[PDB]
Amino acid sequence: GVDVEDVPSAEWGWSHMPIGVMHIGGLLSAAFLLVMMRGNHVGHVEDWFLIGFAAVIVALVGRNWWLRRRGWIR
Amino acid sequence: PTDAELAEMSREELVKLGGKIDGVETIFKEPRWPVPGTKAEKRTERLVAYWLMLGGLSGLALLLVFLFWPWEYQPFGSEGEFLYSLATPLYGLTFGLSILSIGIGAVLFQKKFIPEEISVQDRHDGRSPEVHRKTVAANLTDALEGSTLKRRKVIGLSLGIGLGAFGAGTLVAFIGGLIKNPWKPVVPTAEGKKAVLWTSGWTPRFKGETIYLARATGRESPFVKMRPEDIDAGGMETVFPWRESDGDGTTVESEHKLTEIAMGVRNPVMLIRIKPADMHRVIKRKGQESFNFGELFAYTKVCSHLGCPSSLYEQQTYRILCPCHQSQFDALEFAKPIFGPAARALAQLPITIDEDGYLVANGDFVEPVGPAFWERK
Amino acid sequence: PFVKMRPEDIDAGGMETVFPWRESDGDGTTVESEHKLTEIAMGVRNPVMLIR
Amino acid sequence: ALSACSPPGETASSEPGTTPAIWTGSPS
Ligand SMILES: CCCCCCCCCCCCCCCC(=O)O[C@H](COC(=O)CCCCCCC[C@@H](C)CCCCCCCCC)COP(=O)(O)O[C@H]1[C@H](O)[C@H](O)[C@@H](O)[C@@H](O)[C@@H]1O
Ligand code: FES
Repeated sequence: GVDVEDVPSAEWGWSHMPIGVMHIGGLLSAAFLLVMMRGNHVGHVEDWFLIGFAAVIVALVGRNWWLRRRGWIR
Repeated sequence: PTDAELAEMSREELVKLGGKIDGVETIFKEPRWPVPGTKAEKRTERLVAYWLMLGGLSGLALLLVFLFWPWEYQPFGSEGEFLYSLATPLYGLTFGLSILSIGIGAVLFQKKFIPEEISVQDRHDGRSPEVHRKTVAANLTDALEGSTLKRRKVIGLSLGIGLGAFGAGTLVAFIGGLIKNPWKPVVPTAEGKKAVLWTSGWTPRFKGETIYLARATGRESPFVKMRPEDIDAGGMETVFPWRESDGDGTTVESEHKLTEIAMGVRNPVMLIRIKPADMHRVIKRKGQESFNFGELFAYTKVCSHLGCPSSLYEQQTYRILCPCHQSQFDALEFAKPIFGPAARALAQLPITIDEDGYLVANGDFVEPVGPAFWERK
Repeated sequence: PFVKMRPEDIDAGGMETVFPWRESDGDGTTVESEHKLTEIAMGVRNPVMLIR
Repeated sequence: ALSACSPPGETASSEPGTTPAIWTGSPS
């Protein structure tokens, strides 16, 4: 799924992962970080850390998906 | 090659022929010291010799140190404890040094004197030649077809049935000695016979049994009754279910009972005296509103996650902590798990005092104590 | 498991296996007592044939 | 990787409860 210009040694071994796997992986990782807010803990600093990391992951996935959908990123 | 011309081959030619038979061609092999009579060869020979000699002298040191060093354990803070502490490091030093030096000498001999070679072997892998594959397939098919088992369905069906039945019977008669019902009532109780997982040493046995909270003195009479004023506020105690009929460790049956109560996995109880200035902060569990005796609460010392002793009492936070997986229960909220992988509260033991004033258990745990299982709740 | 004897306990034509018991070994109620009595009864050179 | 469930029998209370009575033990 890659070209010699992108991955020089593409003929030699497995060198492409479909972007769907990465996109759903990011969404699932964000969902896991969010769902970890349900549990047993008095404090709420960890909830904000989870929310921030989930936001960063969702932002990265959204930007990558948007740029592949518009043509800039391939 | 014939015997006559084999008789007239040099050793190098014979090695070449032998390698060629096996599929191996040594395309390079040259002596390590082509130039005779140099000082560098002498130096390398003496280096290998010195490494092997160090190995020999270290083996001798191993023999001598093992035989003659003072090895017997020496008590704390006495003379001869330094030599005892050095005993085992000296065995390790001598043994490892000897064998490591021998290995180094062997590596150096290989790298410096054994001629460097580059041999090439043919793999001959993948599919077998068609003659071998066809002959082996024909042999197997001929066995199966001459057996005639295919055209005899009654014999094949009977053979399958019999072998399967014998295998099933043997497997059952093999594993069956290990299979134990965990719910066979074997433990007496003031309500009949009950399963082990439903009971502990705190379970009363004759409907009015006085079970004392006994501290472990860690000594003849390792357990003793204790009074509520024997715990200062903010202090923690590990108590065990001890009855009058258990004894004091003198007689052998008394020691057996005391051992069996000290080794009960669900026996230990954590007894904590809350400071009164914090007794307003106590939130009580439904159905356990009357299990504490004033400032003294009693909980199980068995974590509800995986059964480790949650035995770290932080008084200024009233937090029970289990070191196995870092669970935190709030002792002010009926030992509710506030952190970690624990999701169930620690059981609370009802306690009171008897006529003499000694702390006793006011009944049994109102739930199973240790880690959860299928049949819980 | 160990009690003393008297010359009249055994009779002419009888035999008794006897063991060396001291009066500090005890009778086995305490744990040290049972350890000591086990040491008495599990010593390979201890038993003695006593014959009248 | 799923959600959490509280134990059905682990609720809190508001009743303060009575002080435990002095204990007496049956002879056997
Ligand atoms: C590849 C395996 C395929 C075959 C598996 C073997 C067949 C399984 C059943 C065993 C055959 C029955 C033999 C006796 C079993 C029997 O009838 O047990 C009764 C209650 O069984 C039952 O109703 C049925 C048992 C239900 C099976 C439950 C499955 C759990 C298994 C999968 C987990 C065990 C894994 C073992 C791994 C080994 C680990 C160690 C390396 C009540 O036990 P209990 O009243 O405590 O009495 C005890 C005497 O039974 C018993 O012999 C014993 O010798 C006595 O000491 C006595 O305690
Ligand atoms: S056994 Fe206590 S946290 Fe695991």
